[PDB]
Amino acid sequence: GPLQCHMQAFNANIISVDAYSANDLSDKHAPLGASGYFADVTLTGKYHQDVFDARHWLTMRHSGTDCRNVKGTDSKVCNIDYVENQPGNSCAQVTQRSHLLGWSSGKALDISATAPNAPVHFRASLAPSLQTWWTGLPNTCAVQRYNAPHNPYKIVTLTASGMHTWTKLVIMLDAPEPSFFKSWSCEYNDSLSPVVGNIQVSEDGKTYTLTNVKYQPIL
Repeated sequence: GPLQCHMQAFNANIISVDAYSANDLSDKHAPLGASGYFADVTLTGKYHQDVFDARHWLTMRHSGTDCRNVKGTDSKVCNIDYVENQPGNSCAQVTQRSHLLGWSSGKALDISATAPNAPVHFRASLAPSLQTWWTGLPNTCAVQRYNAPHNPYKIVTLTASGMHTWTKLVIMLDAPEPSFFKSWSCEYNDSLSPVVGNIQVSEDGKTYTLTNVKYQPIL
């Protein structure tokens, strides 16, 4: 399968994640209707070799194709009226899966091949009073809330099926954990390998910031 890498908090909980996903998954030379690569930033409560085996997961997925070619976006592409279907388009969508509550596809944002080349900004943020997670793409229509899980999110997983860069990842904890820095580990596929441009930590030890997380082919 695709490459999955994760960092894991043990006593602290993850309370916020922003991810900036580079626009590099689509192919402007492909025929209409073809798919490209995809990349996810996923939150879970327990460790899993394949994060999507988890009984409950919340993912922020970037797909290298028009949303019309992504199954489960029907009637959920909130900017469908403004983006003509075109080769080189991309799609951004939040999805929560739960073995108890079901498969809940969030709103999807279509991205034009003619739009300025810029990273896609995903955010998932806990509202502790509301006991819900704000999710989606800030300053766009593709936004919704999800109820917090019984087991709070403690693991963030980055998955990609091909070469991809997350230009920026900001993870925030409800309490400091120095071990979070070194919890980085992958389920390797001997096909892609990771490299991180830079990792920083805030003064209070709450906010970890990764710069230029790149999955690239080994051979």
